[PDB]
Amino acid sequence: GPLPFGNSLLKEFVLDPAYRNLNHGSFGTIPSAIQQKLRSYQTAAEARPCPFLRYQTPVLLDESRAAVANLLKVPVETVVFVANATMGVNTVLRNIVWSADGKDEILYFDTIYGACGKTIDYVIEDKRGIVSSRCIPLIYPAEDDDVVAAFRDAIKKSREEGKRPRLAVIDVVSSMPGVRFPFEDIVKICKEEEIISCVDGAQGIGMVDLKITETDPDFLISNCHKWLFTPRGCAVFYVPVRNQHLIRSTLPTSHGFVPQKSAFVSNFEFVGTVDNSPFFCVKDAIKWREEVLGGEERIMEYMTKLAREGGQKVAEILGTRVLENSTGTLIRCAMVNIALPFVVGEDPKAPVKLTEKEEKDVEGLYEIPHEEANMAFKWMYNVLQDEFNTFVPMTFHRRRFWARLSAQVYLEMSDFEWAGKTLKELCERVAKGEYK
Amino acid sequence: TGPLPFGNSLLKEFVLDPAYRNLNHGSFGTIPSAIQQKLRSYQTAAEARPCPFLRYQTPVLLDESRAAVANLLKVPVETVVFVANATMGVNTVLRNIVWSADGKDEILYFDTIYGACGKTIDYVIEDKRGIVSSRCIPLIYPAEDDDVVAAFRDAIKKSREEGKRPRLAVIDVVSSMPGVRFPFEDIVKICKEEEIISCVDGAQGIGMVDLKITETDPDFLISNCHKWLFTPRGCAVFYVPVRNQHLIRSTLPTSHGFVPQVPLVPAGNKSAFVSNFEFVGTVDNSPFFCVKDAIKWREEVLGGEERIMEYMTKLAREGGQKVAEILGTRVLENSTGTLIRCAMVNIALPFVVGEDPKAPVKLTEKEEKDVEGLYEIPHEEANMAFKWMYNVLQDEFNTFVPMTFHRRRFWARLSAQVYLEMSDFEWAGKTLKELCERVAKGEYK
Repeated sequence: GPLPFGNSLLKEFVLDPAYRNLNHGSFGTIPSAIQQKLRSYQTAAEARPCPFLRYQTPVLLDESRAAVANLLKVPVETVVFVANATMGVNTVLRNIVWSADGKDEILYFDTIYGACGKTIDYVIEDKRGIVSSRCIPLIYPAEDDDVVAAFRDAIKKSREEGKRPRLAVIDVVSSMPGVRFPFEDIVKICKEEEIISCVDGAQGIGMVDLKITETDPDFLISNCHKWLFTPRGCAVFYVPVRNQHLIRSTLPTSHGFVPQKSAFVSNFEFVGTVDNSPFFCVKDAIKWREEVLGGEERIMEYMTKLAREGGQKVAEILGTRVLENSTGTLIRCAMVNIALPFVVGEDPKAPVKLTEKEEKDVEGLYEIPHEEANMAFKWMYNVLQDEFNTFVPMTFHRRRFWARLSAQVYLEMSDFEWAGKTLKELCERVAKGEYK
Repeated sequence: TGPLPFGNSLLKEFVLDPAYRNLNHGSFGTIPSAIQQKLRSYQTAAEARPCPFLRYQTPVLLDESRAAVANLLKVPVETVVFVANATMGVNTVLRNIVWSADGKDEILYFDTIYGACGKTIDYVIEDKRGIVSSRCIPLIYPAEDDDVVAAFRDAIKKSREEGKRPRLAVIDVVSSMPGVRFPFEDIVKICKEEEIISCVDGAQGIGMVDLKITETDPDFLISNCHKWLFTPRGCAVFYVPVRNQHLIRSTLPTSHGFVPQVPLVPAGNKSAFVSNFEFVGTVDNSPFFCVKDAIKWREEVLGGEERIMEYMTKLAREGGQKVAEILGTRVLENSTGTLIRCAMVNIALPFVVGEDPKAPVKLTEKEEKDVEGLYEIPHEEANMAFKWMYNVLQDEFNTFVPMTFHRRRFWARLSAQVYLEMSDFEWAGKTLKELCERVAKGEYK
């Protein structure tokens, strides 16, 4: 029968017992059963290299493609595997052929993952200005209607400057801070305005319902290794058949390229010699999650729930607040952001006006000078690793640090109490100027 | 205390299926048992403390592998980084180059180029929309070194006669199919004299032949550690001299290290170029970490690179010559004896393909003479017998031998290694002879 969740599930994983994984959403981890699968695939790869790697790779790729396509409730013809979410997003932006008039614009939000945003910057440089970008700023906690309105106005203004909004990079769950993004509304608007919806769902599969067929996005990428208990280096690349021809070359270009089972799927099977063992394990992690655990719906339910209550406890212990909007839609995933009980001094080169609510929430709190903000940032990262044997990423947003905690099926309420008491002591020592 | 002897006694150090005979190490390579344990040891550390290890020990272990591989190559440590594979590195070069605005730049390559690399040229032409073109140089094998150099000089000179500008050249160290040593020293020197970017595909390189990087001083060099350096699959070393590192604007894929054009405080640290390759998307970097362990294992246990390379190249010639003797044919070699300057050999199979009048090949007299009396296969059935030989070699004989179809002849490519010996090539001759006798009897059908 399926196992109970919580710390008893640590028996099934291979984490250091002295280390506490409060940041699963960054690199993920795999249970013992999947680690043994991974090494089994490598053993077979080294036993008979050419026979296995040439002819058993496509069989094992298809078995993982079928298992993950059925998880997403999409046709198996629309899914392939790539190294990671960065590789997949690069595969989209590097393949798009932009309009000859040079009016195309890429729309994105300032919460974009750094590597993705820097991919937009390079693509613009590589294409020699045939395409430009429009950065949409977001203030968190962000109401869902305000995000939509910020997207519609960026579309409107882009046309008023004689530009053509061509493609938008849309998050399912954003990275920093870790919040559920209203991607359903943004992709729908991309349809209405004929904008390519490039959905960065790296924080996606295994954690939240992606609603692929319902949302019908032009492209979707999601990290199996983040929240599907898949070995590191595995992202699922979703492309509907209508758009597969736009992916002219894989990344990198390999034997499957055609100069001017479908050809799109066959192209991704061999893209240079790699260890494909993470890809092969996808089918095993899905079956492991369904047989050993209660299944996808039971897993996601526990994590998002633990994320709301765990963060709320951390907020109580710290005397602050979780990051959430009025509709309670930011914490619709396994990650939650809690403000730290201090404030950073204003930066003279880029002063940030605070709303009345934000400035009210910081009085009585210790203030760090802005010149020491980066110094305090490093000190907190080092201390959490060396003295507390954990890691907590922190988003610097509007003169405040928001700690991101990741719930998991092997965590429980006591873990978020420890995180609350840990961060509390950490911030008390920051208040005493221990970072110097 | 001495280094371990070579041959089948060395198989106990590897993890090959004892029933499987690996005559094709040059395609995917393999690793000794000790290195596979290192790979899994790095995996365990990654899952024990993911964030502390993957963020802060990754650059440390990369730096140890970079220093270890730089000393083997005898290059400055700042000129080497690690990328996923050879198909990743050549792409990194061809996609970062900024082509002349006038549209006269063209890329010159030989028709023995690796298939993925050739199509990488085709796509970059398509992606960059005709502002760069390509010029393919056909090669006839066995090719004399002077003739290769001659065709390169003729294509450069010709190139300019159509108002084009030869800008970059893709140059092999050891070509894939057929597996032969290429005169890259001459071609790279000619690229400097003619001001052409030398992009050296040395995937068949490190661990097998002396790359002579400092002597060659190429513009870009790439080589697969997982092919001939006993490194786990998914590892190629990317060599760029500091003078050319600014030309690599973005890694593949683009990641946090990319700096947009249009202040600093670098201090005296790792260069931006080297830092850029440390995090280019989340991957299992365990193969990269094992580079220092593989190089050390080869030095301590096997006696070093020179002893390893010298045995494999000697076994290639003599082993290949016995396969040719058993088959009654020949090895692929020119008058200069420089093709078999590696651990791979090509031996012609004792039959000939019927001529295809779609692309009829005009053979020399030495091809007329050497095919006289041999059983001829009709050209309809060349591909049919090609696939049938592959399946039988795997299903009946439990091995794999890749074959180049070149000028109405098949050349089986064999790979020598430290765990193989003379008896293995005798088995290859016996197997290939039994295989070709059954092809003459038309068993493929």
